[PDB]
Amino acid sequence: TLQQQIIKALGAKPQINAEEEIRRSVDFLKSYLQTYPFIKSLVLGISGGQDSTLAGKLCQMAINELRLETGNESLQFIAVRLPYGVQADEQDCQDAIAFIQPDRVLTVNIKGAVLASEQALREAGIELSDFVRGNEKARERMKAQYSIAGMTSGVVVGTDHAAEAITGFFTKYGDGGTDINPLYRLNKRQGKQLLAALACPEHLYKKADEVALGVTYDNIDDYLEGKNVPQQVARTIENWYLKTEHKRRPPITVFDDFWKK
Amino acid sequence: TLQQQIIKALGAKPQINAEEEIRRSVDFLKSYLQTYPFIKSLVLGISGGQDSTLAGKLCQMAINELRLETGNESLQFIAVRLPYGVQADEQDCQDAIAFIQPDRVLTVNIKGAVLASEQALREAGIELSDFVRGNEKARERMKAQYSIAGMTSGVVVGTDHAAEAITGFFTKYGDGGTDINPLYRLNKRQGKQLLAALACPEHLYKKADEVALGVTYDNIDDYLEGKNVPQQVARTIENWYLKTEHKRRPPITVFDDFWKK
Ligand SMILES: Nc1ncnc2c1ncn2[C@@H]1O[C@H](COP(=O)(O)O)[C@@H](O)[C@H]1O
Ligand SMILES: Nc1ncnc2c1ncn2[C@@H]1O[C@H](COP(=O)(O)O)[C@@H](O)[C@H]1O
Ligand SMILES: Nc1ncnc2c1ncn2[C@@H]1O[C@H](COP(=O)(O)O)[C@@H](O)[C@H]1O
Ligand SMILES: Nc1ncnc2c1ncn2[C@@H]1O[C@H](COP(=O)(O)O)[C@@H](O)[C@H]1O
Ligand SMILES: [Mg+2]
Ligand SMILES: [Mg+2]
Ligand SMILES: [Mg+2]
Ligand SMILES: [Mg+2]
Repeated sequence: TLQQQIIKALGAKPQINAEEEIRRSVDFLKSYLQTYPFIKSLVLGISGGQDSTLAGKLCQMAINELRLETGNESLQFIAVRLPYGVQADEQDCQDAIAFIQPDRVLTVNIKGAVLASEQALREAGIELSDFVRGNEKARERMKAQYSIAGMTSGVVVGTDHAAEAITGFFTKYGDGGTDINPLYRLNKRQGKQLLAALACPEHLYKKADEVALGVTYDNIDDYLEGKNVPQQVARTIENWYLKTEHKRRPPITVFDDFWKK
Repeated sequence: TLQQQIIKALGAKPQINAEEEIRRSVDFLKSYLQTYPFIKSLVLGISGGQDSTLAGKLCQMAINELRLETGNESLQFIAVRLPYGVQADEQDCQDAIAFIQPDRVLTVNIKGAVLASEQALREAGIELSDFVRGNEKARERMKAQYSIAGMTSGVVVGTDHAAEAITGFFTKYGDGGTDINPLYRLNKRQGKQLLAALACPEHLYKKADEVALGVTYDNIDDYLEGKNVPQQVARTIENWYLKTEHKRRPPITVFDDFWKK
């Protein structure tokens, strides 16, 4: 079935072992850095939400272990705060930072750049809708992170996971534009499982997308776990998947044929 | 050999038929638009250089033919000028536009946005090198094009081809961040062949990268055509290819193993 094919493509499992998955992600990050020794930093945008809090903790753990094992003091995890003006859940971001205990935290306000981009487009004749402005913000955040990685010999860590990949619920070349994604394979509730195992404060992942999707995260997680969900729900999820295949593949060329089916 | 594997992966051929390749690219663009009818525009940044001039002409031809065939007057090709302040070869851009005869030309000056992004980074403690600033400009151009595509129901056309893909000579999520690439498979001199067949003014592609690469475009084209080049030259090209595999694949996950070889 299509459900079977999607589960296989995203690497999702019905149940996972929290600590075992924590080690799988940490060891992954450590192995990559030992294979490419010129990389001295891991860069990640912290939003105060579940996914970035989890990824952030895993990144710091990876660097902490590599330092002790190799003695290389130049390695570091750089957490990046990218507020648009004044961010609402700022206190949550502070709590997330306290939990992660990052080596370094840089704060870059993207408002000025976004307004400038919009002014240039307006003068040319293009006014943006709120939806498009949202993607523009996601792309400015990508830009900031890559400029930081470029000056610190680092790579940009992404928070993409199975529950977001299946619906293509990310901005193309926005938060989707990253170098390495240690959470890929996990669904939403499983991410909470890892945070619980890390003793993360409950309020940082205890409830917050479901509006635009037409399905809840529980529907998506159940689907990814191979469960039997209402047919109408399955069709909605599958429609999103097929519609967004372009977001999970490199630019289309004359050799591609996936879009012909 | 590695040369054989690379040629296969990029789809390059020793010799091509100019008109036949022109039709292959145009028919490709037309087929995609007929498969996804919600797409009403093709968006492409025009720089006055060889690659964008070629891609631009092919895009306009595709739209011209689709309009006559379907009668749909809402379809259009949008050429986008994205100068950083005052562009040097501006006259060449004007000549390129005269050759392409685009339905619409929008001019968006990216200088304001780039300076704003740099100011935000500077205040946080990050000063950019000229190289990194260059990538930042490429990413702001990507941002502008996607905002335009978002408001015009369009897709972003890329100019990536075999001679650039082999060395990864493009900005990750910059000019490399596109939706559909009609030139993919062609080497540099072959691109000139297509322009000659289209009667493009010679000065628009007659000579202009080779500095940073350590090899000339003729070395790269010869390599892609399966020719026997000096071993030192082959090793340099192959080094670039292996080093930039991350640019030609989606973000790295725990399931990938290409980087382990
Ligand atoms: N306010 C923010 N500050 C820093 N990073 C952000 C911000 N908002 C989004 N991000 C990053 O974008 C990722 C994707 O967010 P989301 O769009 O909610 O899936 C998060 O995991 C963060 O890494
Ligand atoms: N079917 C498609 N094939 C290739 N690119 C597309 C397609 N549908 C949408 N896009 C591109 O993806 C963008 C929407 O992605 P996002 O900005 O992430 O919401 C549109 O502005 C187009 O540039
Ligand atoms: N000045 C510019 N104006 C508009 N598009 C640009 C500009 N410079 C670069 N581009 C776009 O980026 C692509 C890649 O350029 P290149 O970095 O020279 O390989 C070109 O084919 C254009 O589509
Ligand atoms: N070996 C690698 N694996 C994954 N990402 C990398 C690697 N080498 C470089 N990068 C990323 O790609 C960027 C360089 O690409 P560019 O900006 O196109 O010159 C660096 O700033 C890193 O974010
Ligand atoms: Mg969020
Ligand atoms: Mg998220
Ligand atoms: Mg150029
Ligand atoms: Mg080019």
